[PDB]
Amino acid sequence: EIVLTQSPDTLSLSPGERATLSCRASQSVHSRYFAWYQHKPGQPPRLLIYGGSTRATGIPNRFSAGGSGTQFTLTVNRLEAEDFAVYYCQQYGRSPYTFGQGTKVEIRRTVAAPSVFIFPPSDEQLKSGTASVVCLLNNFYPREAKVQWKVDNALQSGNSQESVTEQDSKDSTYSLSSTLTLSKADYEKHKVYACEVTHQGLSSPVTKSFNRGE
Amino acid sequence: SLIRIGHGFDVHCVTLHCTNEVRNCSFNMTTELRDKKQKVHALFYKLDIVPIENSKYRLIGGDVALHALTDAILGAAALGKNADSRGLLREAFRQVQEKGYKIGNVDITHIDAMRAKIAEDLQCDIEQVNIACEAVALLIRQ
Amino acid sequence: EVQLVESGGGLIRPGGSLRLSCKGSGFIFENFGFGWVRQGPGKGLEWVSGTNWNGGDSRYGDSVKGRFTISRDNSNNFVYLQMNSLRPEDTAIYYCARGTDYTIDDQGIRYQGSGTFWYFDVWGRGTLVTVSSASTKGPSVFPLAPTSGGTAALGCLVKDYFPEPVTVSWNSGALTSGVHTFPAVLQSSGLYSLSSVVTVPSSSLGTQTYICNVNHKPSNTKVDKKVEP
Ligand SMILES: *[C@@H]1O[C@H](CO)[C@@H](O[C@@H]2O[C@H](CO)[C@@H](O[C@@H]3O[C@H](CO[C@H]4O[C@H](CO[C@H]5O[C@H](CO)[C@@H](O)[C@H](O)[C@@H]5O)[C@@H](O)[C@H](O[C@H]5O[C@H](CO)[C@@H](O)[C@H](O)[C@@H]5O)[C@@H]4O)[C@@H](O)[C@H](O[C@H]4O[C@H](CO)[C@@H](O)[C@H](O)[C@@H]4O)[C@@H]3O)[C@H](O)[C@H]2NC(C)=O)[C@H](O)[C@H]1NC(C)=O
Ligand SMILES: *[C@@H]1O[C@H](CO)[C@@H](O[C@@H]2O[C@H](CO)[C@@H](O)[C@H](O)[C@H]2NC(C)=O)[C@H](O)[C@H]1NC(C)=O
Repeated sequence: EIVLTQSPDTLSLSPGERATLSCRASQSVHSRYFAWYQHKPGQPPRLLIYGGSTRATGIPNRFSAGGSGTQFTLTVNRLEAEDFAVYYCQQYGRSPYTFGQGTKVEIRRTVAAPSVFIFPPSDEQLKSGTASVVCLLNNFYPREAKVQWKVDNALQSGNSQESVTEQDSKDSTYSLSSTLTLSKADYEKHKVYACEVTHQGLSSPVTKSFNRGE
Repeated sequence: SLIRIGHGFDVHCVTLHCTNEVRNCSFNMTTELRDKKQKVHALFYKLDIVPIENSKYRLIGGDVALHALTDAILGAAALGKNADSRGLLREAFRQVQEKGYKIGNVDITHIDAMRAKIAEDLQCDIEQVNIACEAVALLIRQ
Repeated sequence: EVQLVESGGGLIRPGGSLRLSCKGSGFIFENFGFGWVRQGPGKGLEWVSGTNWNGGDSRYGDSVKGRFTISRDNSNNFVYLQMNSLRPEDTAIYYCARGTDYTIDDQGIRYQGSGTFWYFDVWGRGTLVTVSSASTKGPSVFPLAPTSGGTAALGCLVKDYFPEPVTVSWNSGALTSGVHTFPAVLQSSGLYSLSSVVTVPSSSLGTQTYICNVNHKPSNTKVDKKVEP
């Protein structure tokens, strides 16, 4: 089974620039048995390239691809606004045919540190017998951000859940949530709850915390 | 009669997929520049197709010289299984013999092998005999 | 002109079966191969299957061999996917996609009109298939009660609903400025949870009331909850 490993996993570029993609193949494809697709959120994928670089129907000459052996690249000479989306490579040299994992091309903006907030379990949810703590990371860039939960400053794990929003349609930023879920019995037994945020835009990590009941 | 004449002319696939009493069968066909094969369609009575192993069939005489030339001979005496042309010749020669006309001359348009294959069915003469075929057979009275 | 319409979606339990249909129009259907591609939650495209013009050659991704069967009906211009022994990990959006209208044999000969499934130039809008054993339930909505940058933040936590999707509006839907609705998260229980948030002036909190409108069609549910400090 052919395994496809793409790189980079995503690209931060700006209109007018050239983008260079990368897809590594495990075993040897015959250069002309490679395809590339484009996919925006909320729309069906559209074929861009087959036959290595034979242009698919409707695809402008601005797109070009190539490569051979175990590495293949795609190059977009000058990105436009409609071109920010996710791109996948595809090999059809040997069954099972397989896709790469995709590389996302996103809108570049200035660096923006996160705005950090912590929300305790509400009294309602506790009364119902569950305890959820929510940490909000608002309007930050770049995407990479580490969120760690701490209980009495002890690091937790396996009992938290993250989630990033789609890139903002107005300011091209992201927002992210981290959700700590705890039982009620344990919640009343402990004091300190903390959300730790590490991010490119901060000079050092910022910690928001509260003590239960205050 | 003392002498008869006969004229002959006859013209004579790989994979045929057959569907839907007539046959709507579709198959690859070759045209253009030695590579690109446009897949065409046709039709075919079940008698005209042979089975072989989905459902894919193929075309079932075999030799075309005797096709035509047999239509020549038999076109002479006023007369008009499949897997042997040779037999159907000895058949035609049976009718004509049974009417009295000894074959006169026969023209043909591994040659020595083929003639001797005919002379075996006709018992004629080597010095009498010599994809598409047009062939002629002359009948003489004996 | 060219379009592909899928049908047959819905909720099925593990071990169940389901039948998908894809209708093609605007081209000579009989000449083309077809294939199916899916996208699981948070995954990329994964090649599932493909078949040629008459369904005589059908093959499958290693991860789906055995459980999935592809078929086609050239008489009524339909292609099908019969999916048996469905499992939760197969939960994904499934796209029908048109293949090529030619192929090439080991001799290098090109066959126009005998399409196959090397790549896909036409893709359906997609039909959702969700494979889970969880029972349809309406959400429990808990308020997320409140400052950084000079403002407060609030939201509703829509938790333990099933299946996706939900839709959220604020004050009927007139309040869009500053609303972030997060992607749903699958909890350990196999039920979904998400938060919806919106940024507002800290001063305007006391004056005006905030209610979040939660919609969950699978159970034809609609839930509002007012947020009090
Ligand atoms: C127009 O012309 C075209 C000419 O192609 C013609 O279309 C072809 O039609 C034929 C018959 O309908 C199609 O042939 C089918 O091929 C099926 C594909 O099977 C593949 O997978 C097999 C298993 O793979 C194992 O091994 C590989 C080894 O590398 C491994 O990686 C895998 O992981 C896996 O372990 C593989 O063995 C097989 O190889 C066959 O094909 C090559 C092709 O040259 C041949 O040379 C080999 O000798 C070998 O036969 C192939 O790669 C195949 O499954 C199927 O065979 C039968 O399968 C079951 C078995 O019981 C039967 O019941 C069934 O009925 C099938 O007969 C079948 O033979 C061919 O694919 C079409 N062309 C193309 C490009 O796909 C059109 O019909 C013509 N007519 C019109 C109107 O267009
Ligand atoms: C005999 O075969 C031809 C093709 O081999 C059939 O033509 C198809 O007809 C349907 C009409 O519903 C069209 O949708 C297809 O596009 C046609 N195929 C082609 C390649 O043009 C024909 O239908 C068959 N005979 C009958 C009576 O239907």
